[PDB]
Amino acid sequence: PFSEVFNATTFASVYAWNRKRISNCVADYSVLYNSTSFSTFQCYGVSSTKLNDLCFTNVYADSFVVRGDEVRQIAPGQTGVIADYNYKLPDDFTGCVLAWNSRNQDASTSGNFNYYYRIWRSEKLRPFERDIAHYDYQVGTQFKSSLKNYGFYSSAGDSHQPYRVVVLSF
Amino acid sequence: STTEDEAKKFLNDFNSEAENLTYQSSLASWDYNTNISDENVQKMDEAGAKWSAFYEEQSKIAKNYPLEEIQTDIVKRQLQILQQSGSPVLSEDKSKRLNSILNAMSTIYSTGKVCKPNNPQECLLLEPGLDNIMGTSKDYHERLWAWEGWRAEVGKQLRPLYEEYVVLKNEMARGYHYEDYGDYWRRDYETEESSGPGYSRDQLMKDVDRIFTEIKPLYEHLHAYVRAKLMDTYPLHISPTGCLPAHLLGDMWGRFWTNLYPLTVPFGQKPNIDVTDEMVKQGWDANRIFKEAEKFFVSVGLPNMTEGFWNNSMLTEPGDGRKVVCHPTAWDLGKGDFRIKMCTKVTMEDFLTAHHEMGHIQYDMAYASQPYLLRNGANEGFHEAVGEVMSLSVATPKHLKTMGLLSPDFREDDETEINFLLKQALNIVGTLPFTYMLEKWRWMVFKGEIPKEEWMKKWWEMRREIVGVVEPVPHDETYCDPASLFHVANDYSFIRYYTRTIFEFQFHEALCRIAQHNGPLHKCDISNSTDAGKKLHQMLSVGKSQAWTKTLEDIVGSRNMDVGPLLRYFEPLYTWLQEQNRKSYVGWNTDWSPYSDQSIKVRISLEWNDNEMYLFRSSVAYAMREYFLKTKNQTILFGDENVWVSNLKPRISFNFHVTSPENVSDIIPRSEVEGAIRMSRSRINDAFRLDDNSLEFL
Ligand SMILES: *[C@@H]1O[C@H](CO)[C@@H](O[C@@H]2O[C@H](CO)[C@@H](O[C@@H]3O[C@H](CO[C@H]4O[C@H](CO)[C@@H](O)[C@H](O)[C@@H]4O)[C@@H](O)[C@H](O[C@H]4O[C@H](CO)[C@@H](O)[C@H](O)[C@@H]4O[C@H]4O[C@H](CO)[C@@H](O)[C@H](O)[C@@H]4O)[C@@H]3O)[C@H](O)[C@H]2NC(C)=O)[C@H](O)[C@H]1NC(C)=O
Ligand SMILES: *[C@@H]1O[C@H](CO)[C@@H](O[C@@H]2O[C@H](CO)[C@@H](O)[C@H](O)[C@H]2NC(C)=O)[C@H](O)[C@H]1NC(C)=O
Ligand SMILES: *[C@@H]1O[C@H](CO)[C@@H](O[C@@H]2O[C@H](CO)[C@@H](O)[C@H](O)[C@H]2NC(C)=O)[C@H](O)[C@H]1NC(C)=O
Ligand SMILES: *[C@@H]1O[C@H](CO)[C@@H](O[C@@H]2O[C@H](CO)[C@@H](O)[C@H](O)[C@H]2NC(C)=O)[C@H](O)[C@H]1NC(C)=O
Ligand SMILES: *[C@@H]1O[C@H](CO)[C@@H](O)[C@H](O)[C@H]1NC(C)=O
Ligand SMILES: *[C@@H]1O[C@H](CO)[C@@H](O)[C@H](O)[C@H]1NC(C)=O
Repeated sequence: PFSEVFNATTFASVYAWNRKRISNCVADYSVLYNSTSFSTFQCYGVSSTKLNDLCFTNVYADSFVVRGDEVRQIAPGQTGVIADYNYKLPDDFTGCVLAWNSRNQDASTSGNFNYYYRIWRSEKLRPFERDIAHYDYQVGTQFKSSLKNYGFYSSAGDSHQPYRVVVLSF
Repeated sequence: STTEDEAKKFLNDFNSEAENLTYQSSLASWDYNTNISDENVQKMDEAGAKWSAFYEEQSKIAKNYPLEEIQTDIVKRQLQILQQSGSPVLSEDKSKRLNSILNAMSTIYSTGKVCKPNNPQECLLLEPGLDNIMGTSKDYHERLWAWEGWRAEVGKQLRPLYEEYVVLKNEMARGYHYEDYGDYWRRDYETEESSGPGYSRDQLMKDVDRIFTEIKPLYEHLHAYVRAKLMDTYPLHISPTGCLPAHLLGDMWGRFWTNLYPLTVPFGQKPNIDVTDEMVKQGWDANRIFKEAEKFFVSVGLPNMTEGFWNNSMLTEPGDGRKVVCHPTAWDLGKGDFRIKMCTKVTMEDFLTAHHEMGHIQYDMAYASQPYLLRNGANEGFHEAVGEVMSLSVATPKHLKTMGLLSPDFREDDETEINFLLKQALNIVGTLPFTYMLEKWRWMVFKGEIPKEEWMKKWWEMRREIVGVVEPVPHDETYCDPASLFHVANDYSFIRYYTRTIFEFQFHEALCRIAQHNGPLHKCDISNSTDAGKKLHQMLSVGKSQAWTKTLEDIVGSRNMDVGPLLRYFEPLYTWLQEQNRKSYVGWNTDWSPYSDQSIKVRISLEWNDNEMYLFRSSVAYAMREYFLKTKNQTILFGDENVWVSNLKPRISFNFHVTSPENVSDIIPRSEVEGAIRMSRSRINDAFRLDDNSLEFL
């Protein structure tokens, strides 16, 4: 709910996201409600209306630039490359997920290849754990990196456009 | 671990590295096609080189996964697509020779010229020059010059290139574990359904034979009507019983009969539909045309055009100094990028072409959710079938009336529907025997059922028997008449145009049944039909994830190709043609030719190879020269190329006739040639050391 989480110039990749711990009391949530710039504001465990008066011990905010068609994978309870090998949410989730398009900042005409995702892991990720280790994996008869970079072009559809996703955790 | 997991990992990595290269290649191709320059050729060449090298390499790894140990259908289909096409087993010199042969054939087709007999400096290319004559001229002799100069100055160049091309392509297809190149072309329609046996590659041949048998009577009646109308124009050139000459069919090859419409129109006093003036009025531009197409597709429930479609597509010719390719194409660039490149004029043809290309784009965004290998049509006919059935629904006069382009005072009588159905049939029914016969000839050329010494003989036998079209000039093995077509000289399969029409009219009948249409099928509009659009979107959503038989059964209720919807569409035209062809002869004989009545039959009675045939042609030319000098006091330089030989038995008999120099349409009368033979019989019979009894000269 802070300004520096949602207005950061550089956002983290999905495989190595940025978690920010918030323990203040300045949380009005009216900007998030009435911004009308969020493509996804659906969340679970709370009604998203009694959020202003309720208090919590700590608030954890994440940040990734996943593609448009894997914003739905940030929900709990389904598969997908982001949901399995990247950021994974537990079945009992008591936070909120916010996402918006970032074609003007994270896409270019020649392509923006600065954002990476993990294509394969040895085992599925447990909820709320992160791995940054650069390793190669085996396909066919060749060894190649497990981190593939997103191809973010300006002349691409909404499913292939960058989306800055901020996930609150209470 | 298990091979399914390894195949899934390989396919995931291939997709992740493949949308990248496909999108980069598509962007380079778009930058060339909307901005033609030498700088943009190299970028496309580089991007295509990277994509092709990646594809052949990944097919080489893809061959390492055995298909018999995969249970998931999607992985099976993706690996089948990857393993079917890749790097051939051909050696580097043979592959270089094949590439050089293909480039030579394309260059000969694109740069061949035909020069006038009177003006050697007036040489005409095919696309602006000879196509205009073949589509617009009503002169028998000019059309004969254009038809005979082509296939002689171009097809004779393409004959040895095609002879080497057949061998090289058959070797390449045998390297892919196929019987020949025809089997490799028929691999598109092969499926493995879960329930029962699937579609085979021989089943395609059996099905197209059955479909042609079913369409034979309607084509026979249309042929009889066109012959009766083409007897008025060109009198004393068409037999009432025989085949139609190949150079009077509206184009160079007789592929479409649409240019015969001014000659074969019923009820010429009735004006046809032409709303082009109504869009010159009311301020219509290209944007209005494409917005109306988008409105039509929204009316059935299909999605809107994307925001990037309206920004990135080239809907008009650029006002600045940018050279573009003015061919209407719908582009699926990848990563959700759909564009249309077309130079839209304010015309009805451009309106219907916009609806066609928007149907292509709708198919693309429907199957965009599939994996990259499966993002195509169900077979090669489905895309064009969807485009033509959208164009069929849009072009109805009721749709134009509710669009405002047609005045409410316009009344649809029975005469206007006959004109519309005949104009449709000259493009739809007239092209089906030609397509079937050309694909049949190519299939038995690749299979080996036609030997190399019978190519033209079998070509003009099946042209007479199947299409009902006779050649105006006899053609020996020096000619290559199929190679004079674009698709044959540029290595393009042709059966997609055959299957497109059948699938298109099947889809039309299904969607008009769903839309609760009660009238005749040619007056059907699927606008505002959310059920028809729902069924169509269920069809288009599965691109190649399942068999095309299952998709066809899902949309039309039948697993097989059925031409019954096509015959039901043209039923009023069939009834009218049956009523008109009561005083005419329906059908044709394969014996009449334009040169048949004036030819003299020569019997050989006894080493008569091609050299003795050249000597005989020279003797006949000398006798012609002597007769014309000593009888009519005229000098005419008859040559061996002016003596045409037909019905050549290897050593038994043949027929010959003489044509004039500088005029291939001027066949010398048979009495004059007989008098020339009887005038100079001594030299002709002394050139081969024989008497007059052995050469009968009947
Ligand atoms: C779609 O197509 C595009 C085409 O551009 C392609 O983008 C390119 O991706 C590759 C692969 O990720 C990028 O190359 C990597 O880039 C950085 C360094 O790049 C800097 O310099 C280049 C100048 O060329 C700049 O463009 C760029 O912005 C950066 O400033 C490194 O992360 C990578 O090096 C690692 O990988 C190499 C692979 O062999 C190793 O040789 C190398 O040593 C590095 O690996 C090691 O790194 C650490 C070393 O200590 C270690 O911890 C690790 O374990 C490991 O051993 C690499 O060079 C390239 O820049 C992109 N090109 C652009 C942006 O123009 C996309 O990849 C492609 N997408 C898909 C999905 O196929
Ligand atoms: C059409 O293509 C030409 C090249 O043939 C483009 O001109 C290039 O523009 C880039 C970007 O400014 C320059 O770096 C190049 O040097 C230019 N090349 C040449 C040969 O001048 C041109 O921009 C293209 N036009 C459009 C509208 O895209
Ligand atoms: C069915 O589609 C037709 C066009 O094919 C629409 O008909 C016209 O729509 C406009 C705009 O709403 C009206 O002003 C006209 O009166 C309609 N009729 C005619 C004869 O032009 C129609 O709107 C569509 N149906 C629905 C329910 O939207
Ligand atoms: C080439 O020969 C044809 C056929 O002899 C000429 O065309 C006409 O032929 C008819 C009979 O078929 C004659 O009655 C006409 O006199 C011929 N000429 C014309 C001008 O109609 C044709 O003229 C000859 N020449 C060319 C250049 O095609
Ligand atoms: C399609 O676009 C038009 C014009 O913007 C809009 O009115 C309509 O609601 C859109 N349809 C759908 C199904 O989104
Ligand atoms: C399309 O172009 C308009 C007008 O320039 C612009 O406002 C809009 O953002 C563009 N849409 C895209 C790039 O998706």
